[PDB]
Amino acid sequence: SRLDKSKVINSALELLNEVGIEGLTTRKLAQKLGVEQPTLYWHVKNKRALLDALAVEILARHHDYSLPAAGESWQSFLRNNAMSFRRALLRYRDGAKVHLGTRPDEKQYDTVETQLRFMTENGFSLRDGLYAISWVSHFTLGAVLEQQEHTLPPLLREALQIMDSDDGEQAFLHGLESLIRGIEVQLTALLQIV
Amino acid sequence: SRLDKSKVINSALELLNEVGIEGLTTRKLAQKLGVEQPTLYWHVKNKRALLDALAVEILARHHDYSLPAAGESWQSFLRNNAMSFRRALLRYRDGAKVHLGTRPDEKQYDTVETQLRFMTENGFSLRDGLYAISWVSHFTLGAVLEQQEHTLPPLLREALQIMDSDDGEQAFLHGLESLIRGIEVQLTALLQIV
Ligand SMILES: [Cl-]
Ligand SMILES: [Cl-]
Repeated sequence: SRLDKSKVINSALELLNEVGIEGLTTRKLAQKLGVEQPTLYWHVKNKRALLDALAVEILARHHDYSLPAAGESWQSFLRNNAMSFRRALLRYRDGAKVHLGTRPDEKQYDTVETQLRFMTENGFSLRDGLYAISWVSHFTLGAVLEQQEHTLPPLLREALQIMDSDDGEQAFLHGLESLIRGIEVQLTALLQIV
Repeated sequence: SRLDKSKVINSALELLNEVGIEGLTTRKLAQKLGVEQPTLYWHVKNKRALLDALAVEILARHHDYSLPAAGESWQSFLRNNAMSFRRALLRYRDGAKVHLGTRPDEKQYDTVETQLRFMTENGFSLRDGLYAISWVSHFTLGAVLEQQEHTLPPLLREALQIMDSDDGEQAFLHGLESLIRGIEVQLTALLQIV
């Protein structure tokens, strides 16, 4: 049963959705592919290897806003990128955990390099351009991991009603906007005292 | 060998540091406590139960800045709280993952209720006071999970030198300051167009 790299990964992504990050094993993947374990091992040595491949493909398939447009503002870049990252992570079960668990890839540095060039051309130091992107990343990952994880007193109750209703999109977008404005302030200040 | 709730949890925290969140099992905890598995089961029914207990204790022991001081500014509250949360999570291996994986506790709502009362007294709606605290939380969790997880092109290189050197404290504190300023802007705007 076809053991092309593409086909292994695809069967693995399907499996990820059935069983989650814990449950997913090479033993279960071979059963799925209709193939003996030593035959799969020839192709995929371990779970670590499999997960790395998965982490790269999820972004390859869904993370479509990774490079800025022509003449785009840094603010809009960071907003579109984070929106894109977020939906790429929400696409598969435990998707955020798959991303957390893997060292970055030899395309992810090339794309991040254009991203960081873009930031330095817009007034960001380099450490600062790196930080700004890290922070948006951290914020988005944290927001997704709590959304993907989770399926008394009066005030907590009373503000619940937007905890449910919306999936987390409004809360996420409000906070992303807050974070980008804060990074603006620091940037434009240069520094007089801010 | 003493099976007090306190003593079980403490042995579990030690074990958490040895084996991490995956490795930790009830079977391994019983071996540690010098006790047969059915004897442990009387006290702790499953891993889910154990992890819940651990998640609450880590914050009970280390999260010391969970309530504002007398006359404290909302900004300073959010900054001290997040600093405190962060160090509480960095204290045990996979500490951030233990927190992610558990529904909140019947003290965590009472303390969050005072926190949210505090925010509404400082001009925050309620949904907004809740969001502000959620976002700081998300940012801190994301920052910690990437620090606890992780133990080519020219610009990426050249800004690495503060990736190492510091542990993540400077980056974290710069971004927390950015995020709080952004939340200020939105708050003080009320809204004229911001
Ligand atoms: Cl075939
Ligand atoms: Cl004893």
